[PDB]
Amino acid sequence: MLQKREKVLLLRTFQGRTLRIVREHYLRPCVPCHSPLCPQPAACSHDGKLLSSDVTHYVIPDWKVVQDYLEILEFPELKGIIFMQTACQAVQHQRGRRQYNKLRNLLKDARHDCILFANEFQQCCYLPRERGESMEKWQ
Amino acid sequence: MKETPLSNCERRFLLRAIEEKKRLDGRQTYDYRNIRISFGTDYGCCIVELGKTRVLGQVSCELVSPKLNRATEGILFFNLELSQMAAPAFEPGRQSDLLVKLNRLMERCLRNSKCIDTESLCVVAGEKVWQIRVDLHLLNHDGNIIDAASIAAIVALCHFRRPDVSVQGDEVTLYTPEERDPVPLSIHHMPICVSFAFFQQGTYLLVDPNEREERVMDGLLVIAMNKHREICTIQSSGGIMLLKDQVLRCSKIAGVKVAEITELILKALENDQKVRKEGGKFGFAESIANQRITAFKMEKAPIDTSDVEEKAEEIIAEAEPPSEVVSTPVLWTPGTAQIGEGVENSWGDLEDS
RNA sequence: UUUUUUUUUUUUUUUUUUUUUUUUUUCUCCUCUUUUUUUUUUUU
Repeated sequence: MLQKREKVLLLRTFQGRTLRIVREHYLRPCVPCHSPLCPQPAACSHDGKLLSSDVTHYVIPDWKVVQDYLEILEFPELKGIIFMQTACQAVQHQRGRRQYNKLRNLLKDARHDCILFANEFQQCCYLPRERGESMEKWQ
Repeated sequence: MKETPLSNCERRFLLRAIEEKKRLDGRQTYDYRNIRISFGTDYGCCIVELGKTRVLGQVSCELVSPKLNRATEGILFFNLELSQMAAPAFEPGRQSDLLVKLNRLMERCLRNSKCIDTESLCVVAGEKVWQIRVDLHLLNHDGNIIDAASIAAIVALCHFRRPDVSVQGDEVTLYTPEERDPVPLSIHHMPICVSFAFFQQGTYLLVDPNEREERVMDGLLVIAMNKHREICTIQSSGGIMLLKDQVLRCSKIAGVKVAEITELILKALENDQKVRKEGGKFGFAESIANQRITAFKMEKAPIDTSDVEEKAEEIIAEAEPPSEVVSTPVLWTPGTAQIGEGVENSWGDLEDS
């Protein structure tokens, strides 16, 4: 089933000590996509909050459009939003706890069309870094 | 030396008893041997007696600099010890595979439960903070060392009283019991150990076993669980192979027993505080039974210190004065001098060449 | 009117040891509104 991979990290402690901690990562075949046009119900069974198809389109900020412009995306007229987990992780590890709590209340709410996607736990959407890079471009 | 061996008649008799559900000293299955606490005079010192076991607890604090990292807490030593006098076998460096499991049980219980409040033991950060240091000794071994050691550590920590300090601006000051009153500690909960013994492959169990019953058993189960209903450590050990209903039964039993033990401890500490506050006499001395053949008491006595001057004077006067042959020091060459019968020549030279 | 023979529970005991609580992370963070700030006085 799963496919092990690794992730190195460079944590800087308060005393000025950095370290190359290594950690894990487990991919999967079937990440639920929480959509009403998924061409196979059973494999994930969609056990959560589920959209209803009426919209014209679907808009996905890359990471920044939800980092700062978040205050826009609450209006109950906006419909058809899906968040890539990598943006959520960016905002969590970059914007403290207030913005993240607002985002997670947004998600945890049956009033809007917001869902979350496991970009990073799906087996062919994950990509490893390469020679010469940055968080923005990889992102 | 070693300890007396176990015969083959006592084993048969103990197992016939256990099969018949009757114990040596009369107490039924779910019982403890009754307890008896006694407090010293300076704070944080007690003597607990479970049955015929003795443990001595003594707490003591001291002010040090708090390592690097964890700049806003204090450290907490512990040191169990087994006294050569506890039993024949104990030997200062020949019983090194019981000390480890005992220190570990004690430390995991007391330090991982987070009942002592090591938050509020700072004065500055990066600077001097209090370093407490618990100390236990075993005096007489009669089985179940860890229940008694745990009750002892609990009472010793719940009877201590720190020094106390004034901190304002950037300036220190240290008081004393006459300048300022010693201060208590903050204790969240009361983690109290319980032990169970299993007999002939888990078919029977007996609560709180003594030393003969400890040599006719397969394995031991310990369940450390503070008041309310909250378990804090478990450690199966010995030779046992357990089921799943039994751990739960044991947890119930330990619940009951820790309830009763905490009742007792609270009552005893209360009585002790009442005695200390009324204004009566306390201490190890006024605890010795007087209704007993093996105790005797004697109040003070001036003996007669009327004669020592005369005796000393006559003794000094009545003995031979220092003599008066004075010796001479000889000088060979700056750096070395000799005193005594001396040597014939100035120094040796070409003695053999 | 049916003689004679077919061994049995391993030998051994008179070995030295000079340590010591723990142990190893988690980021920056919008404190709302009559004010200067009142003040003697006496009964505790």
